[PDB]
Amino acid sequence: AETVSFNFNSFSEGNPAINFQGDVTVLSNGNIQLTNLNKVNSVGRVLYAMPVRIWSSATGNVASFLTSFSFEMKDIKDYDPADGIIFFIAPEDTQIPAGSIGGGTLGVSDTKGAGHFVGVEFDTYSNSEYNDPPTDHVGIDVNSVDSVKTVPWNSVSGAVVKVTVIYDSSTKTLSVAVTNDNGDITTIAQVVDLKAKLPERVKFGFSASGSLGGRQIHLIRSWSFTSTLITT
Amino acid sequence: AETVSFNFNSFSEGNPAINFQGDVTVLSNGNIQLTNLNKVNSVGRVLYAMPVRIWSSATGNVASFLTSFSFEMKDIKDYDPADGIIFFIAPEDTQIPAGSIGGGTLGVSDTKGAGHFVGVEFDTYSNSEYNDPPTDHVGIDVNSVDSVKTVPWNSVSGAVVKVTVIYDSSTKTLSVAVTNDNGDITTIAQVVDLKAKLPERVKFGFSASGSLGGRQIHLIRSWSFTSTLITT
Amino acid sequence: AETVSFNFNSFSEGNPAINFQGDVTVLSNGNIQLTNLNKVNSVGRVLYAMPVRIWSSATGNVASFLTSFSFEMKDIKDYDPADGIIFFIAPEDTQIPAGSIGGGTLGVSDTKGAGHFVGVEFDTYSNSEYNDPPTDHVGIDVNSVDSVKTVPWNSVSGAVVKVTVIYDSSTKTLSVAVTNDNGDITTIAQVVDLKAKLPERVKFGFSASGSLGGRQIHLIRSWSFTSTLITT
Amino acid sequence: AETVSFNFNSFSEGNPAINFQGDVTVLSNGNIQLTNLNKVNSVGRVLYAMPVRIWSSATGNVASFLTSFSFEMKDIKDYDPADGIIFFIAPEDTQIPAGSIGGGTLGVSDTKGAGHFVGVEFDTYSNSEYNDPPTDHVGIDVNSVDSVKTVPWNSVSGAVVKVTVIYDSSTKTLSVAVTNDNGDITTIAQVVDLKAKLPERVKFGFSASGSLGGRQIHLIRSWSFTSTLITT
Ligand SMILES: [O-]S(O)(O)c1ccc(-c2c3nc(c(-c4ccc(S([O-])(O)O)cc4)c4ccc([nH]4)c(-c4ccc(S([O-])(O)O)cc4)c4nc(c(-c5ccc(S([O-])(O)O)cc5)c5ccc2[nH]5)C=C4)C=C3)cc1
Ligand SMILES: [O-]S(O)(O)c1ccc(-c2c3nc(c(-c4ccc(S([O-])(O)O)cc4)c4ccc([nH]4)c(-c4ccc(S([O-])(O)O)cc4)c4nc(c(-c5ccc(S([O-])(O)O)cc5)c5ccc2[nH]5)C=C4)C=C3)cc1
Ligand SMILES: [O-]S(O)(O)c1ccc(-c2c3nc(c(-c4ccc(S([O-])(O)O)cc4)c4ccc([nH]4)c(-c4ccc(S([O-])(O)O)cc4)c4nc(c(-c5ccc(S([O-])(O)O)cc5)c5ccc2[nH]5)C=C4)C=C3)cc1
Ligand SMILES: [O-]S(O)(O)c1ccc(-c2c3nc(c(-c4ccc(S([O-])(O)O)cc4)c4ccc([nH]4)c(-c4ccc(S([O-])(O)O)cc4)c4nc(c(-c5ccc(S([O-])(O)O)cc5)c5ccc2[nH]5)C=C4)C=C3)cc1
Ligand SMILES: [O-]S(O)(O)c1ccc(-c2c3nc(c(-c4ccc(S([O-])(O)O)cc4)c4ccc([nH]4)c(-c4ccc(S([O-])(O)O)cc4)c4nc(c(-c5ccc(S([O-])(O)O)cc5)c5ccc2[nH]5)C=C4)C=C3)cc1
Ligand SMILES: [O-]S(O)(O)c1ccc(-c2c3nc(c(-c4ccc(S([O-])(O)O)cc4)c4ccc([nH]4)c(-c4ccc(S([O-])(O)O)cc4)c4nc(c(-c5ccc(S([O-])(O)O)cc5)c5ccc2[nH]5)C=C4)C=C3)cc1
Ligand SMILES: [O-]S(O)(O)c1ccc(-c2c3nc(c(-c4ccc(S([O-])(O)O)cc4)c4ccc([nH]4)c(-c4ccc(S([O-])(O)O)cc4)c4nc(c(-c5ccc(S([O-])(O)O)cc5)c5ccc2[nH]5)C=C4)C=C3)cc1
Ligand SMILES: [O-]S(O)(O)c1ccc(-c2c3nc(c(-c4ccc(S([O-])(O)O)cc4)c4ccc([nH]4)c(-c4ccc(S([O-])(O)O)cc4)c4nc(c(-c5ccc(S([O-])(O)O)cc5)c5ccc2[nH]5)C=C4)C=C3)cc1
Ligand SMILES: [O-]S(O)(O)c1ccc(-c2c3nc(c(-c4ccc(S([O-])(O)O)cc4)c4ccc([nH]4)c(-c4ccc(S([O-])(O)O)cc4)c4nc(c(-c5ccc(S([O-])(O)O)cc5)c5ccc2[nH]5)C=C4)C=C3)cc1
Ligand SMILES: [Ca+2]
Ligand SMILES: [Ca+2]
Ligand SMILES: [Ca+2]
Ligand SMILES: [Ca+2]
Ligand SMILES: [Mn+2]
Ligand SMILES: [Mn+2]
Ligand SMILES: [Mn+2]
Ligand SMILES: [Mn+2]
Repeated sequence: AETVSFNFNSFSEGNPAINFQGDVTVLSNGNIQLTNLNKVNSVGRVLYAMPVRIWSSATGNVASFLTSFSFEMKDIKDYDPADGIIFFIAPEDTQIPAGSIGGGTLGVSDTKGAGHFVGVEFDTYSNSEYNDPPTDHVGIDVNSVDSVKTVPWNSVSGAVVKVTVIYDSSTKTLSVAVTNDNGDITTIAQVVDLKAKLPERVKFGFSASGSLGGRQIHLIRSWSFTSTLITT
Repeated sequence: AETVSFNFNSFSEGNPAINFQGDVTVLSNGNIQLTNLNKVNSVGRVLYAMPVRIWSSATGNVASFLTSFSFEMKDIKDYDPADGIIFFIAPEDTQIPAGSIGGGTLGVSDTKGAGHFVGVEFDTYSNSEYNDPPTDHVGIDVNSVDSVKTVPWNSVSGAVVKVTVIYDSSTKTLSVAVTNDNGDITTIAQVVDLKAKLPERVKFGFSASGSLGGRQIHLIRSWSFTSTLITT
Repeated sequence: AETVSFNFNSFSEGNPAINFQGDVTVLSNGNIQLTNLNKVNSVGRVLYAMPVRIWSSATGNVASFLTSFSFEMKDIKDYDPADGIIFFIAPEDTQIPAGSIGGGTLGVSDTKGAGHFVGVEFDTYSNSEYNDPPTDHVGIDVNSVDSVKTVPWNSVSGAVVKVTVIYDSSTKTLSVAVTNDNGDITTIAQVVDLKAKLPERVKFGFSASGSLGGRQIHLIRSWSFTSTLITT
Repeated sequence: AETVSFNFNSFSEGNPAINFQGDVTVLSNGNIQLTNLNKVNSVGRVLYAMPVRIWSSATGNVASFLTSFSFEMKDIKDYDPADGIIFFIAPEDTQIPAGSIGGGTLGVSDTKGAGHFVGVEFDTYSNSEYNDPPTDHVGIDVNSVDSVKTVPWNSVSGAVVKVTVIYDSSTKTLSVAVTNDNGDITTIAQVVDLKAKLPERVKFGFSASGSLGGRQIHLIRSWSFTSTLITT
C-alpha cells in the first residue's frame, strides 16, 4: 500500500520537511512557537512540506491516518488567552490567510470565517461572530471557523496536551481524543468525506492566530503522522 | 469527572490489578502468553481486576476511552496459526467460556459463537462456521464471534503490533487503528451503543484460544487504558 | 534528532512522494521500469520528491543513512545488456542529463562522463571510454562515471537483487552489500565526504540508461531509506 | 565462492546449529534469554555451532559478511539495567569467560577486561573500570571490553532493536547500523583486520552478563547471517 509516515520530537529551521508560513518562530529547544506576541493580528502556520495524496481519482479510495501531537498554550500578563491552535488539512496550494485583528480566524479563514480546509480546533476564546460556544472548546471545522460540531473543553495555561487523531477510510470518521494534564480525556468525532471537500493532494499542518487584545504562546512540542492509501 | 487510567509496560503474576482466567502464563520477561501450546482447545484471558462503570443510569451518560496496546503472534512448526487475540468488554461477572476444540471462539463465546460481550478481534484463521472472511482480519464483535464488521488485515509472525482504540461517548463510535511492522496502518470503525449492550459495570481485557490443529503463541506486551465518565 | 524515513514495496504514478524524469514507466504490478526498450539512448530516473538535508552548515554534522533496495535486469533477444542501474545522490536541483547514444552515462553525466553527484553503480557493460573494468562491476562514483573504486560483480538476467547500503556520519564511510540470487554476497566500501561533494540539500534516487546497441529492462522492485541527522 | 548463510526467526533447544554456553534459556516463544535474573554474576552466550573460516592462509583473502539481528532489553523493578548484549567473533575453541560480579565483562573477558575476540557491543551501564563513556553506548571491541571506538546510544526498555552489520573484505571496514524504536538510526564503523586478530576458523554469536546489583532481561529475537569467501 501507499504509506506516508514522519515523526518530529523536536524542530529546527532549515529542515526541508517543514514549511513555515507567518509568525512561526522555532525556539532554541526544538519547540515551535506559532504566534508573535508583539504584533496585532499575528498569524502563523507550520506545514509538512510534501503534499500527501489522500485519495485516488482512479481507485476511488481514501486514505486513513493516525496522527498524534502535543502542544502547550501559556498565558501572558494583561492579555486575553487567544486564539488557540488548529490542526488542519488544505489544498496543496494553501496560502496563509490574511492576518485579521480583533478576529479569531485561527489563521485559516477570511474575516467572515470562510476558507477551504478541514481541521480540528482547540479554541480558547469565544467570538459571537463565529458562533463560538460560551467557553473553551474543541471543534471540527469544515471550510468554516464556525465549527460543524463542538464539545466543551478546558484549556490550562502551561499544560502539555497530548492529542491522538484517527481517520477511518471507509466510515469516513474523523475521531479526536484530547488528553489533559490531570488525566481526563475529551473526545469528539465526525464524518467528513475527505474525498468531497479536499482535492487529491492536500497538506497537513498546525495553524494559529492572535488579536489586538487576545494573545498567548502557542507551542507545538511534537508531531507524529501516518497515513495509508490502499491502491489495488 | 470520573476517570480510570492504568498502564502496563510489563506484567507479573501476583499483581492484584490483573485477573488471570485460563491458560494464561506470565513470562519471565514481563510478557503475557495467553494460550497453552500443549493443549487441545487452550483458552486464556487477562482482565483488569476492577470493574469500570462505563455508563450511569443516573446521568444517562456514557464514558469515552482511549486505550492502546501491543501484541505479538509467533507461529510454531507444524501448526495452523490460530485463533488470534481479542480485546473485549464484558459484564463484571464474566466467566471464561467453555474451552472448545477445532473451534475458534477466541475464548469469549459458546460453540455456536454467541456470548455477552463487545470486542475488537485480531483473527488469523477462517472458520466457515462463523462467517470468517477468506483471510486474516480485524473485526468488531457484538455478542457474537461472527463480526458485525470486518476489514482485511494481515498477521505477521514474530511482529510486534501497536493498536490504538478510541471510543466517543456521544457519537458512540468505536475506532481502531492497527499499526503493522512495516509501517502501514489498518483502521476500522463502528457504532456500538455501549449503554445498550453492556451493564453499567463491565471489565476490560484480552482473550485468546486455540484448537486441536490450530495453535500459536499469543503475546500481550503492553497495555495502557484511560476512560472518563462525565457526571454533572 | 532529525530523521527521514520512507518505504516503498510497490510504486504507482501519481504518488507525490516520487518524481519521474525520463523514460520511467510504472508497471501494472507496482514495479518501476527505468528505460524504454524502443528508443536509442533511452534514459530514466526516479527520485524521492522531497530534498533531504544531509548536513548542516550550522552543526557541521553529516547524517548517516541506511537504505536497502531490490532490482532486476532481464535481457532482451538480440541486444547487449546495458547500461545498468545506479543509486545516487545529487543537488536538489538535479536535471536529467542529456540522453546520449552508444554511450553509457547511466543517466547522470555528460558525454564525457562528468556530472555533479555521488552514487553506487551496478554496471553491466564495459566502455573503454570511461575505464570500465573488463566485466560486470559494482562501483562508487563521485562526480564521474569513471568509478573511484570498483569490485568484480556478475549480473544475472531475471534475478532479483537485494542491496543494503550504510553510511557512517563520522567515518564518512559508504558501505554497500550486494546479495545475489544464489546467496553469495558482494561488498565494496569507500570514504566520501558527503559534506565536501554535495550541497546541504540533495535528492536520493535510481537512474539508468541505454544505447543504440545496448538495451535491457531495469526494474526497481522496492526501496526503503532512513537517514538521521544529529543536531544539538 | 565459499559462502555460509543461515537464518533464525525463532529458536528452540536441541537445534544442533546452536551451542548454548552459560545461563542461556530459550523461551516458549522462540526467543533467546541470555542471562539468569536470580543469579549474581549471571553469564550467557549463544553461538552458531559450526566454525566459519573467515580467511585463508592460502588465498590471503578475507571473507565479507552481512549479518542483521534484533534484540530487546527490558528492565526489572529495583535493579540497575546491565550489562548489555554483544555480538562477537572468537577463536573456534572459545570457552565461556569466568562469571564475574559487580563487573561488566559482557561475558567475553576476564576481570581485567582482556580477552581474545572482536565484537560490537550494546552497553547500557558505565564502569569507570573499563573506560565506559558516561552513558549508554554502542562500541567496537577488539580483545578488550574497553571499546576501541564508541558512539552515544540510548537503550529503551521493552523496545525491539534491529541491527545491520556489514564487513568489507578489502577495506577491512566493520560497519554497524542500529535502528531504534522511534525510527532514528545510530551508526559506527571501524577498520579491524580480521586476519590480524582472529585465527582462520572463528565462531559467531551473542553474549551477555549481569552483576550483583545490575540485571535485566537480554533477548535475542532473530538472527540472519551471510559470509562469502572468495577463493580462486
Ligand atoms: O521586548 S521586551 O524587551 O519586552 C522582551 C520581550 C520578551 C523577552 C523574552 C522573555 N522570556 C521570558 C521568560 C519568563 C519571564 C518572566 C516570568 S515571571 O517571573 O513569572 O514574570 C516567567 C517566564 C522565560 C522563561 C523561560 C524562558 N523564557 C526560556 C527557556 C524555557 C525552557 C528551557 S529548557 O530547555 O531548559 O526547558 C530553556 C529556556 C527561553 N527564552 C528564550 C528566548 C530566546 C533567546 C535567543 C533565541 S535565538 O537567538 O534565536 O537562539 C531564541 C529565543 C527569549 C528571547 C526573548 C525572551 N526570551 C529562549 C528560551 C520573558 C520574556 C525579552 C524581552
Ligand atoms: O508588547 S508588550 O510590552 O506588552 C510585551 C508583550 C509580550 C512580551 C513577552 C512575554 N512573555 C511572557 C511570559 C510570561 C511571564 C510571566 C507570567 S506570570 O508569572 O504567570 O505572570 C506568564 C507568562 C513567558 C513565559 C514563557 C515565555 N514567555 C516563553 C517560553 C516559551 C517556551 C518555553 S518551553 O519550556 O516550553 O520551551 C518556556 C518559556 C517565551 N517568550 C518568548 C518571546 C520571543 C522572543 C524572541 C522571538 S524572536 O523574534 O524569534 O527573536 C520570538 C518570541 C517573547 C516575546 C515577547 C514576550 N515573549 C519566547 C519564549 C510575558 C510576556 C513582553 C512584552
Ligand atoms: O487590517 S487589520 O484589521 O488587521 C489592522 C492592521 C493594522 C492596524 C494598526 C494598529 N495599530 C495599533 C496600535 C494599538 C492601539 C491600541 C492598543 S490598546 O488600546 O492598548 O489595546 C494597542 C495597540 C498602535 C499604538 C501605537 C501605534 N499603533 C503607532 C504609534 C507608535 C509609536 C508612536 S510614538 O511616536 O509616540 O512613539 C506613535 C504612534 C503607529 N501605528 C502606525 C501605523 C502606520 C500608519 C501610517 C503608515 S504610512 O502610510 O506608511 O505613513 C504606516 C503605518 C499603523 C497601520 C496599521 C496599524 N497601525 C504608525 C504608528 C493597533 C492596530 C489595525 C488593524
Ligand atoms: O429540585 S431540588 O433542588 O430539590 C433537587 C433534588 C435532587 C437532585 C438530585 C440529586 N442527586 C444527588 C446525589 C448526591 C451527590 C453528592 C452527595 S454528597 O455526599 O453530599 O457530596 C450526596 C448525594 C446522588 C448520588 C448518587 C445519585 N445521586 C444517583 C446514583 C445512585 C446509585 C448509583 S450506582 O451506580 O451505585 O448504582 C449511581 C448514581 C442517582 N441520582 C439520580 C437522579 C435521577 C435522574 C433521572 C431519573 S429518570 O427521569 O427516571 O430517568 C431518575 C432519577 C436524580 C434526580 C435528581 C437528583 N438525582 C439517579 C441516580 C444530589 C442531588 C437535584 C435537585
Ligand atoms: O430550582 S432550581 O432551578 O434553583 C434548581 C434545582 C436543582 C438543580 C440540580 C442540582 N444538582 C446538584 C448536584 C450537587 C452538586 C454539588 C454538590 S457539593 O459537592 O456538595 O457542592 C452537591 C450537589 C448534583 C450532584 C450530582 C448530581 N447532581 C447528579 C448525579 C448523580 C449521580 C451521578 S453518577 O454518574 O455518579 O452516577 C452523576 C450525577 C444528577 N443531577 C441530576 C439532575 C437531573 C437531570 C435530568 C433529569 S431528566 O432529564 O428529567 O431525567 C432529571 C434529573 C438535576 C436536575 C436539577 C439538578 N440536578 C441528574 C443526576 C445541585 C443542584 C438545579 C437548579
Ligand atoms: O524494436 S524491436 O523489434 O527489436 C523490439 C525491441 C524490444 C521489444 C520488447 C521485448 N521484451 C522482451 C522480453 C523478453 C523475451 C524473451 C526472453 S528469452 O526467454 O531470454 O528469450 C527474455 C526477455 C521481456 C521480458 C519481460 C518483459 N519483456 C517485460 C516485463 C518486465 C518485468 C516484469 S515483472 O513481473 O518482473 O515486473 C514482467 C514483464 C516488459 N516488456 C515491456 C515493454 C513495454 C511495453 C509498453 C510500454 S508503454 O508504452 O510505456 O506502456 C513500456 C514498455 C516492451 C516494449 C518492447 C519490448 N518490451 C514491459 C514489460 C523481448 C523483447 C520488442 C521488439
Ligand atoms: O520510411 S521508413 O519506414 O522506411 C523509415 C526510414 C528511416 C527511419 C529512421 C531510422 N533511424 C534509425 C536509426 C538506427 C537504428 C538501428 C541501427 S543498427 O545498429 O544498424 O541496428 C542503425 C540506425 C537511428 C539511430 C540513431 C538515430 N537513428 C538518430 C540519433 C543519433 C544520435 C543521437 S544523440 O544526440 O543521442 O547522439 C540521437 C538520435 C536519429 N534519427 C533521426 C531521424 C530524424 C528526425 C527528424 C528529422 S526532421 O524532420 O528534419 O526534423 C530528420 C531526421 C530519423 C527519421 C527517420 C529515421 N530516423 C534523428 C536522429 C533507423 C531508421 C525510420 C523509418
Ligand atoms: O579438488 S581438486 O582435486 O580439483 C583440487 C583443487 C585444488 C587443489 C589445490 C591446488 N593448489 C595448486 C597450486 C599450483 C600448483 C602448480 C602450479 S605450476 O607448476 O606453476 O603449474 C601452480 C600453482 C598452488 C601454488 C601455491 C599454492 N597452491 C599454495 C601457496 C600459495 C602461496 C604461498 S606463499 O608462501 O607465497 O604465500 C604458499 C603456498 C597453497 N595451496 C593451499 C591449499 C590449502 C591447504 C590447506 C588449507 S586449510 O585446510 O585451510 O589449512 C587451505 C588451503 C590448497 C588446497 C587445495 C589446493 N591448494 C595453501 C597454500 C594447484 C592446485 C588441489 C586439488
Ligand atoms: O579441477 S580443475 O582441473 O578444474 C582445477 C582448476 C584450477 C586449479 C588451480 C590452478 N592454479 C594454477 C596456477 C598457474 C600455474 C602455471 C601457470 S603457467 O606456467 O604460466 O602456464 C599459470 C597459472 C597458479 C599460479 C599461481 C597460483 N596458481 C596461486 C598463487 C598466487 C599468488 C602467489 S604469491 O604469494 O606469490 O603472490 C602464490 C601462488 C594460487 N592458487 C591457489 C588455489 C587455492 C588454494 C586454496 C584456496 S582456499 O580454499 O581458500 O584455501 C583457494 C585457492 C588454487 C585452487 C585451484 C588452483 N589454484 C592459491 C594460490 C593453475 C591451476 C587446479 C585444478
Ligand atoms: Ca475563537
Ligand atoms: Ca477465527
Ligand atoms: Ca557502462
Ligand atoms: Ca559495561
Ligand atoms: Mn470555535
Ligand atoms: Mn472472525
Ligand atoms: Mn563503470
Ligand atoms: Mn563499554
